[PDB]
Amino acid sequence: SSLHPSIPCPRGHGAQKAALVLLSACLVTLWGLGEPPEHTLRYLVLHLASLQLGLLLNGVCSLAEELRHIHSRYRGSYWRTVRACLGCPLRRGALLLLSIYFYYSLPPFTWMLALLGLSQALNILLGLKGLAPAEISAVCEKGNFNVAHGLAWSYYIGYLRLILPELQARIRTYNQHYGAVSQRLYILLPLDCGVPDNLSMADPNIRFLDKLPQQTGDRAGIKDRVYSNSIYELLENGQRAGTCVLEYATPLQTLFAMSQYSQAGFSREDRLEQAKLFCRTLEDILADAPESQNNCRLIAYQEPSFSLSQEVLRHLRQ
Amino acid sequence: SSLHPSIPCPRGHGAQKAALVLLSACLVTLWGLGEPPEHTLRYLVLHLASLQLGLLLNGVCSLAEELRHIHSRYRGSYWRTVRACLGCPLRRGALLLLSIYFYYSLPPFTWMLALLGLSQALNILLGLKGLAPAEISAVCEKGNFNVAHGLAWSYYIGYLRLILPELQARIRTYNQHYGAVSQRLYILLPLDCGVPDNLSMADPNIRFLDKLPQQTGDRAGIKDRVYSNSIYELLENGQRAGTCVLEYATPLQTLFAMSQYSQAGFSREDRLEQAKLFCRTLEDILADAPESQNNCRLIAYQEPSFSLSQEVLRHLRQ
Amino acid sequence: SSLHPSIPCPRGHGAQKAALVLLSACLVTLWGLGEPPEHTLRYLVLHLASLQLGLLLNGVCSLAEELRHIHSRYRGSYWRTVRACLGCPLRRGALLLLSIYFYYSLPPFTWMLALLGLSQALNILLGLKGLAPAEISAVCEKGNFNVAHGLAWSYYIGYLRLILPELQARIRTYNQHYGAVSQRLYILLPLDCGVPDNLSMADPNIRFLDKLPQQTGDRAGIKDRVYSNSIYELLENGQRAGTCVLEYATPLQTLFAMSQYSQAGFSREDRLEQAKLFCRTLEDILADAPESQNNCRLIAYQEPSFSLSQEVLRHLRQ
Amino acid sequence: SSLHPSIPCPRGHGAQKAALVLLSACLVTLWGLGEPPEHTLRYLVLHLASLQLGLLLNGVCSLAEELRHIHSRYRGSYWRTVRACLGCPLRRGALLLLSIYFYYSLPPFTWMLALLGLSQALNILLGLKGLAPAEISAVCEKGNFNVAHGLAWSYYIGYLRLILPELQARIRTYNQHYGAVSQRLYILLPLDCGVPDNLSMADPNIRFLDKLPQQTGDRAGIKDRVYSNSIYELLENGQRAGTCVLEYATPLQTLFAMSQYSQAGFSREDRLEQAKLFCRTLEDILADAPESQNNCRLIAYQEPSFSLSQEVLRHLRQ
Ligand SMILES: CCCCCCCC/C=C\CCCCCCCC(=O)OC[C@H](COP(=O)(O)O[C@@H]1[C@H](O)[C@H](OP(=O)(O)O)[C@@H](O)[C@H](OP(=O)(O)O)[C@H]1O)OC(=O)CCCCCCC/C=C\CCCCCCCC
Ligand SMILES: CCCCCCCC/C=C\CCCCCCCC(=O)OC[C@H](COP(=O)(O)O[C@@H]1[C@H](O)[C@H](OP(=O)(O)O)[C@@H](O)[C@H](OP(=O)(O)O)[C@H]1O)OC(=O)CCCCCCC/C=C\CCCCCCCC
Ligand SMILES: Nc1nc(=O)c2ncn([C@@H]3O[C@@H]4COP(=O)(O)O[C@H]5[C@@H](O)[C@H](n6cnc7c(N)ncnc76)O[C@@H]5COP(=O)(O)O[C@@H]3[C@@H]4O)c2[nH]1
Ligand SMILES: Nc1nc(=O)c2ncn([C@@H]3O[C@@H]4COP(=O)(O)O[C@H]5[C@@H](O)[C@H](n6cnc7c(N)ncnc76)O[C@@H]5COP(=O)(O)O[C@@H]3[C@@H]4O)c2[nH]1
Ligand SMILES: CC(C)CCC[C@@H](C)[C@H]1CC[C@H]2[C@@H]3CC=C4C[C@@H](OC(=O)CCC(=O)O)CC[C@]4(C)[C@H]3CC[C@]12C
Ligand SMILES: CC(C)CCC[C@@H](C)[C@H]1CC[C@H]2[C@@H]3CC=C4C[C@@H](OC(=O)CCC(=O)O)CC[C@]4(C)[C@H]3CC[C@]12C
Ligand SMILES: COc1cc(C(=O)O)ccc1NCc1ccc(C2(C(C)(C)C)OCC(C)(C)CO2)cc1
Ligand SMILES: COc1cc(C(=O)O)ccc1NCc1ccc(C2(C(C)(C)C)OCC(C)(C)CO2)cc1
Repeated sequence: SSLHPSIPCPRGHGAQKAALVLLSACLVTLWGLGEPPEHTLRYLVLHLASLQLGLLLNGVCSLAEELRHIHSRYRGSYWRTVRACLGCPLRRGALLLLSIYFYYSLPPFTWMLALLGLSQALNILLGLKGLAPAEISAVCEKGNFNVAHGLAWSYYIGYLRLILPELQARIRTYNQHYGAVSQRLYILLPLDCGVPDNLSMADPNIRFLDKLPQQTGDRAGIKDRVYSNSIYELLENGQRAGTCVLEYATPLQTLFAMSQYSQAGFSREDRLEQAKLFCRTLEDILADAPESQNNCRLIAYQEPSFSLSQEVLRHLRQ
Repeated sequence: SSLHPSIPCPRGHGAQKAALVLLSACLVTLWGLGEPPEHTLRYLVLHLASLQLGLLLNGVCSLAEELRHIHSRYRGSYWRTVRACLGCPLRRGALLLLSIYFYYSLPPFTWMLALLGLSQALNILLGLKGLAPAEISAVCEKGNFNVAHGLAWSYYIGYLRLILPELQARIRTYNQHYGAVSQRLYILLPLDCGVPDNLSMADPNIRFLDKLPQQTGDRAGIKDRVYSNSIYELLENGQRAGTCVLEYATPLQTLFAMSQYSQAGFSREDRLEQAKLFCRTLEDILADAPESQNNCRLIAYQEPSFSLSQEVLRHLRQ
Repeated sequence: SSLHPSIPCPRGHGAQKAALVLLSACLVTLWGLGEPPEHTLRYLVLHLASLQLGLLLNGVCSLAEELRHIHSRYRGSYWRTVRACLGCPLRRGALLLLSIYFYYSLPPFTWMLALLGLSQALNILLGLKGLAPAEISAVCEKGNFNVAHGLAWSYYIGYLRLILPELQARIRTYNQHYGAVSQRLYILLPLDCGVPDNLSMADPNIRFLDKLPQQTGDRAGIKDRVYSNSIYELLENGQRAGTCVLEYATPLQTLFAMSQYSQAGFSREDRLEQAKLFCRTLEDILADAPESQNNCRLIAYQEPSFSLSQEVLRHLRQ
Repeated sequence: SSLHPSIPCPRGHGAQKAALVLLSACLVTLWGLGEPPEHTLRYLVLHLASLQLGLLLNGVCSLAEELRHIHSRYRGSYWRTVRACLGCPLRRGALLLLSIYFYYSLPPFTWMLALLGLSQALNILLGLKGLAPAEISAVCEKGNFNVAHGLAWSYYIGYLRLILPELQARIRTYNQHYGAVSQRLYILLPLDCGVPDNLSMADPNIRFLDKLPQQTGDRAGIKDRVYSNSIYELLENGQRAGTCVLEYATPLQTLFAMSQYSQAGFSREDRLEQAKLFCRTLEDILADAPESQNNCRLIAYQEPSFSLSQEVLRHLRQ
């Protein structure tokens, strides 16, 4: 993650290592207590059986609702709703049968089932089924259940994938008729999601020079949809120090606008997290993208002091 | 919903009602079993205490990993990492104190703790904590952890919010300078996400007529970014029956492309679900949007024969 | 409430009457059970003592926080913080002393205090101190803890109190030089808080004619602050049917804007409730206001079908 | 805070920490009292059951009144009225079922129910359910049930959001057409709410210099509504030391007037608290407002001698 240190790296296997350490410590503790391994095995199996029964009860409770979306969300099939509510029915049934066998056999069952159902219903009604923020974040990053993922893939598929391949040609054509601009598209990634319309307001050293040859193409029923890129001059000590195609990442603006609107259910901490996730996902996409043949550079910064023109000049000279 | 029957409606309280029924049934069962209610209370409290201890152990395991992201996700505060892993530390600490006071004092604590830690470690190591698809979907829709949410908000914020307010003026200008175009933007929402770049390549009856005057505005460091719309003619039995500003929703293309790129981690079924969610979110946004003063229409359709021209004509003649 | 039937009337004494009925029924039930009145009195006094002790504990818990705002919110006085946390200290102390005396005397106390403290701490930590929506609404309306109250009083104090007294003069001056406008200012109160800028868009029968003589006045450091009122023509059957000074209530727009922004913590149901409360409060203000000498009329409507021009014409002719 | 030390900061978790300390102390006390923990659990559960029954009775009493507003506040749905009076009916019903199962079955239910109903009726009839001032303030600030909140959002939405973006242009125009006015709007926030209409009547050193070009725009059915600002000169020891666009915050006047009108139900202490809350809310709004690109300053002051001119000059020379 060379963009900015504030970008979090993907979660690793620290939880599994801590779980292994905990398992070893618990085995050592059980050994020290002197309790026989048979009692430990029996009670552990009973605990796992109770967990499976709770899973079944919660799955039935969730099925009560999911059967209302059977046609809209599950193609009108009960089997798919069951599979979504409680995982694979075969595995769940096997585990439930084993639980019943090893509970009724190993040193009442209807009372235990009633108690577990009462506890599960209490958790459901009191809203105790909530998941911790870290668990939610891990699940979303694993399954890519993030707005930033879609925003990055739309920025690449919709704009970069169609602009980077035909950027050096435009820059050349511009140079032949004029200008000493670089041969890359520079994208600004403010982690604060500011994204002003005119760069001069962000830093008066950014001075617009002129446009590149517009790129026209049919897009989703829009005839001759136009892509335009502006050439900007970076000044140092009052004179010209650079000239480049510079632009802000548009999706970040959307993120900022999603935090303002209440209907979006989007907060400012969520805004920062999703901005950093967008930057990381975009960096990941461009690395394995044949379109980005070194034709683009990403500049991510966290506004503390500094100068945006200085950032661009440092990324240009170096 | 109104866009299409296949659009799922937001989840309700069916699970809570099922939980209440289950709680009543369990209470009746315990009443009929003739067991001491005080024993029932003791064992329910013990079960909840065991759940709290398991939560603590899993939170420690997750903290072992989150502490590696203390400076990138939590701004260097150990309090924030603990809060993310264990929820509100005050509430969890109080629950742990109660669980210890009651388990260590009601009719060995260390052995139970070791067994619970062993079970939690086994669940973590073997990956048994995975949420069911329905639970993940409910969590994502409650917290809006979905790509479609961001895509819809980007479409409204970046395109519609700037186009619709200044749409009637362009239509009037074109009508004075040129046929009888319907004064509304008709947005096509193919749920299959099969968005061709040319409508005439989808259904021959739809034919490109002309283009509205371009709308230019500054956007995120790009000077005079141009938005263009296209007026099409609807050939009913070979004769122009109506004209409208027609276009597909661009974000759906991304959903189709994300389902084609492996690095996106996006499935076809996930693509369809996110398309339906995008349509629902866009409808909700435009319902409360002051910009949509009857300035746009959403046309959601699913191809089972089917003719897009008939859909557009039906939504026009209305 | 002649404005609109949807405007809720102020809460009455239904709760007190229901409480009296409940008290009578409970006395009848106690009489039927045959239990002696002395036991009832003793246990009722003990229950009230427990309630007082819980109040004291919650007050101490709240004091732990309020002492942090002693200087900012309580003028640096501990007595005021105590008075705010637990009401009048004299009454609270007397009730606590009576509780102690009638608990230790009437057929352990430290154990009971420990149990009550545990319960109060559990309620505080688990967030069980929440108040029901109806109770919150009643408390806010009693104490006028509503945004609509302030908005109505600002609309009256800031605009109407300075405009209505000098409205007939402006209308006269306008008529002498021209126009057959009425002699009152008509204010639109959409309960949906739509409030478009141009009335013609709301209903094309509303046609602006010309302005009234602007009213200038120094206001909070603004020299020659200007108040302008627009004259509008109401058409019926294509011809002129009325002419009046017509305008929307500006605060409603703010309410609508408060529901859009997430930082406002304002929902759409809150928007409707506060719009109706604003209308009721404004109606109450004008009735007892010498400034409103029949110089203004309020038109509140709920957009279902109907015509705003028809509403204004009906309020004019009748 | 930064505007003024007297501005209270938002309430934190001090009450929860105090509750946790109290819970620990009560657990230690019960441990030292040598009482059966099972008895402690039984009696705690009984106390919570009694609280739930009291909640049910009070909810019935409040429902008796709310059913009169079923069509004006709850759209004719008895479910909504019940939900408002009793919270989530499913959760409350489950809690009631548990309370009945445990009170009627643990070591007479009807007599306790009658006693609890009698106590609740006595509390309702005698008005003993009044929340303490600190609790009411915390609830109002958590739910933003305050007039100052609406006043601040109206000030930002109606005036600043439309003035600041188009403020530098007017200042530049005046500078070209006329002295060296500071390029920022300086807003005075007198916490005493003593807002005179003329600054020169407050401190002679502040003297009216000129007016900026008027800014006209359509607003809620009013054509060409004009916003005007005034440039003042700051006479330090009789010589112009600085110039700025200065003005009081108009809403504070309303707060002063509301404290003068009896029908407003607004007190002087409430006025001061709401003024401080208004300043805090305005600061928070402008912190995250993209319009405030260093285009305004908030000057909050309290008169203990004191000179406004010195305050303005100090905030200018900075
Ligand atoms: C001495 C001890 C005494 C004990 C005291 C006992 C009684 C005390 C109190 C209260 C009793 C409540 C009476 C209910 C009357 C409603 C009848 C009706 O008629 O209601 C029925 C209603 C049909 O309506 P509907 O057709 O409109 O369906 C709507 C749909 O549900 C919504 O779904 P969702 O809310 O988003 O999940 C959707 O959203 C909405 O649509 P939209 O959003 O557009 O409005 C509509 O479709 O539901 C049902 O049939 C299902 C209910 C049947 C199962 C019951 C749930 C579990 C509860 C209790 C059973 C266990 C027993 C324990 C009871 C605990 C109490 C202590
Ligand atoms: C076999 C059984 C074993 C049992 C297991 C026991 C241990 C298990 C687990 C965890 C132990 C936690 C270690 C805490 C380390 C923090 C030290 C520190 O150093 O923390 C101290 C910290 C000072 O910091 P600070 O100067 O920054 O003050 C901030 C202020 O509080 C914020 O106020 P607020 O949050 O809006 O309320 C404000 O907002 C913020 O400002 P800003 O917002 O700008 O950031 C700052 O001013 O607070 C304090 O001194 C007060 C804390 C002292 C009283 C303790 C609260 C009650 C808790 C426990 C006592 C009962 C015992 C039961 C424990 C239950 C556990 C089972
Ligand atoms: N039908 C249609 N005609 C248009 O002119 C248009 N312009 C934008 N959009 C769509 O609105 C949404 C908002 O775009 P945003 O700028 O926030 O992200 C955009 C933006 O960051 C970038 N991008 C796309 N087109 C341009 C462009 N012409 N110029 C600069 N950047 C662009 O790549 C992202 C995805 O664009 P599309 O995925 O093809 O559809 C967009 C998008 O879904 C349009 N849709
Ligand atoms: N300093 C200053 N100069 C101005 O030109 C100005 N214009 C508005 N405001 C303040 O912004 C806020 C928003 O006003 P809103 O229109 O939403 O409610 C306004 C509006 O409904 C009505 N009103 C006040 N002035 C006018 C006016 N000139 N024209 C029409 N309606 C007006 O009465 C309400 C209270 O106004 P003020 O309480 O005097 O201060 C306002 C207000 O605090 C101004 N403040
Ligand atoms: C863990 C549980 C079982 C017991 C914890 C009890 C206390 C020790 C807690 C309760 C309130 C906590 C405080 C609440 C809020 C803050 C502010 C927080 O802010 C910062 O200074 C850093 C924040 C950041 O960098 O984002 C630092 C931790 C602190 C002092 C916390 C420290 C620990 C406290 C005192
Ligand atoms: C009261 C407690 C103790 C038990 C209640 C259990 C059920 C009978 C509840 C749970 C969910 C409830 C439903 C949830 C939502 C709705 C939608 C609601 O919407 C409307 O049709 C009217 C809404 C309006 O007019 O605003 C009408 C009530 C109803 C059917 C409710 C009826 C009663 C239900 C089934
Ligand atoms: C919203 O409040 C909750 C939040 C959370 C969470 O944050 O996970 C969990 C549970 C919550 N409330 C339900 C509940 C709380 C406490 C108890 C209790 C008693 C106090 C009955 C004596 O039983 C035993 C115990 C040791 C487990 C804890 O104490 C039972 C049930
Ligand atoms: C979100 O959790 C809560 C919500 C609310 C609310 O909304 O009013 C209140 C309480 C909530 N949790 C705390 C809690 C404590 C105890 C019980 C319980 C047992 C489940 C012990 C068996 O004992 C006392 C009881 C019989 C009265 C009900 O059951 C339940 C819950």
